[PDB]
Amino acid sequence: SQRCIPEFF
Amino acid sequence: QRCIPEFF
Amino acid sequence: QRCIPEFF
Amino acid sequence: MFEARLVQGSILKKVLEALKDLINEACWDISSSGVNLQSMDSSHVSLVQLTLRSEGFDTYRCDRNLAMGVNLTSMSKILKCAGNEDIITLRAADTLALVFEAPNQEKVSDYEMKLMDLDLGIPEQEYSCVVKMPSGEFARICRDLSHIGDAVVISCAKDGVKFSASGELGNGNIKLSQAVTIEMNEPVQLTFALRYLNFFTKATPLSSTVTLSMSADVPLVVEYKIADMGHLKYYLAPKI
Amino acid sequence: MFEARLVQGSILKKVLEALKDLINEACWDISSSGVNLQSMDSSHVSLVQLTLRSEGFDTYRCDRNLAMGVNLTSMSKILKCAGNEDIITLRADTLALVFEAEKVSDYEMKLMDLDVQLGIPEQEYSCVVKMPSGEFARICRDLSHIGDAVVISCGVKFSASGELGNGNIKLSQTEEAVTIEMNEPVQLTFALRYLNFFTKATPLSSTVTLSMSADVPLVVEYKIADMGHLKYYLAPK
Amino acid sequence: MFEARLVQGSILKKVLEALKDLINEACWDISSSGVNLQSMDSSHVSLVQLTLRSEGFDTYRCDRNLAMGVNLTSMSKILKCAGNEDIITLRADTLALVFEAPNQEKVSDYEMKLMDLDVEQLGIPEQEYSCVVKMPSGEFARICRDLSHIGDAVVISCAKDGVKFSASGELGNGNIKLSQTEEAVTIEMNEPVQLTFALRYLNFFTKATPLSSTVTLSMSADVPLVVEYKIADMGHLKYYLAPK
Repeated sequence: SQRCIPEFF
Repeated sequence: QRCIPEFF
Repeated sequence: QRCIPEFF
Repeated sequence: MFEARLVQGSILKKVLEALKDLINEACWDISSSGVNLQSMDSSHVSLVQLTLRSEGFDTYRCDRNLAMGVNLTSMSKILKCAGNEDIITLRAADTLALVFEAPNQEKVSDYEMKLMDLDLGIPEQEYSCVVKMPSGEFARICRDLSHIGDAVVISCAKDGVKFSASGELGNGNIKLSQAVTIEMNEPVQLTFALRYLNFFTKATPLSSTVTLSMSADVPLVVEYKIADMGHLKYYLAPKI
Repeated sequence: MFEARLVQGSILKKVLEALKDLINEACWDISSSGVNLQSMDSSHVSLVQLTLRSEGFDTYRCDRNLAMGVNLTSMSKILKCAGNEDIITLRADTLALVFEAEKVSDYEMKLMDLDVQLGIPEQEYSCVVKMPSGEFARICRDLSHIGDAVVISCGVKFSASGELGNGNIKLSQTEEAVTIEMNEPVQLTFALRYLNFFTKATPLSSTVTLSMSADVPLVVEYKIADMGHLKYYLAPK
Repeated sequence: MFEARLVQGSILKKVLEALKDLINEACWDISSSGVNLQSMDSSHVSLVQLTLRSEGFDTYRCDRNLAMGVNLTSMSKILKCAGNEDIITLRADTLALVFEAPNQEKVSDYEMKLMDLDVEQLGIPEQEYSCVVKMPSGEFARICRDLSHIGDAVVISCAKDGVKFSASGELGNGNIKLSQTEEAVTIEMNEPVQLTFALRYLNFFTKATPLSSTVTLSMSADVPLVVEYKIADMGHLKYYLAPK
């Protein structure tokens, strides 16, 4: 369930 | 090599 | 890479 | 073209130590304002943002914006060749030159590093909770909970912050109260991967303090101040 | 049900460091008189007997006898999470370890069902050697360079032989003292591999006591402050 | 019969440390003038010459020239059982090493199995060297280890003002400048030089650094480099490196 930086930035 | 249970 | 006996 | 002279040459050594294992390759962004580096790790779960202002350097000279693609392990190797008391000068632009000038010996080291052609907007944001705590303590918390689980739940509230992990051995909760400073506007509870945090904590020697900024469903910011020269920020995307 | 507070928490850290590589799994016998752990190693060549008296705990409450089966590697990992200046509280299917440095750490360790075992008879020993713990650590560590067995002759003499050659280390009767209490000389052979496990207890005590007699287990005894001891029994070859 | 008492036993510890990884087996030449060891490494790119003079020992007796074939890793293992302030007595089929603790009644005697070697000593002719640099040993150890990050070979260039160490590789290249100045760099030159050497051998040589605060590099064209560590007031440890 690890999200990634691009999804927020 | 001997073991502990023979003495205790 | 030479060797020592080559010199001594 | 570019000449940065740092008398506290060990800042640059500790900077590369805090990046080399997390980021293999990065573009160093050089300009009159200073040295910037921004890079995600290979998994894009984390992002590092390094800022070294021109004013923090003892001498700084830059007549054009430079983008120097650097293999950070090659740069780490060269910086290991520098002593802790050395004056380090960076110079360039197909190679980056690093010049190590001995504090008190008649010794100058000259390293010429091949570069490579390497071809995100960090939006301004407020955070609900901001925790400022000793850097060594945060390092210990992350290392210690790595023995328990792979994820850490960070729960922040007015009283303080709690780090919780769970695994086969059992569970662990580390609670800090209150120097631990908590600027809280909204309690948060987020889950992060301990493996990345244990990479961030290699920046611990740079700063006696670390600042964690957190908000609901946004990346954690782990911030190390670098003297009066800049900062090393780590962003970590949350789980779930 | 059980709660023990140890202000000198580093004792427990050193204790687990002195057991985890010798003993995989042990049962922590808990009662009103204190904490007791007795276990053989997997090969039944050595026996560990740990005693931590209730009087040595700064706070001690125990309302029933507990038998807590513990994975000592698991327990060691949690005690790694305690700082050397932390107050450690044990509390009880789970063991709760609380470390107090502001900072409070709270660990819950899964226990295991362990039904384990042996009675140790009180004994008179022909020879009792008391020596600095660090000296015994070196002697055993150094002689393992030469042979895998040591002959202890009681001054006291430690001898080993292998393919390199042989060595003899000779200590003469003198904190940093070497005292020998002997009614009869003895000469016993032991495996150095086990002795180098025993010496992991060296941080617990500045002194170690060796008790020997013909045809009986060696006793390697580390005194723990005012609160008890860690004893190692090693069967002679 | 042979008996040599070395109060500063750490000398012998350090010597074995500086030889063990470079040379597996060597013949210890014992005589009334002292202890000598000469051996090339496996690849005959390097030669070590150790001299421990008899007057450096506090007691020295030798009634017969002895040639003891020693496994240096076996001898290193035994010398690891000596404390750093122990009094070490060498005594001689087997070589006996006796360690007397400086404080506390502890005596270790070790008996080491010897082996039969047939080292065909190579003759070393002293000669005049174009350049001789004396420099802190720690500095030289720093140099060879740092540059081995960069490349597999070091170019050593000596001129009046100073000496330079240069290496190149995939990563890039490095140049270390030492200019002549206990903590000093002196250069005695009669002819400028430029030689290339394998850093992997130099990094074995620098294990002798704790023997001497200073190291002497002797260089000339078409002759092996000499890396010389002086041992107290009793001898030296010389390494000879064939140049590429």
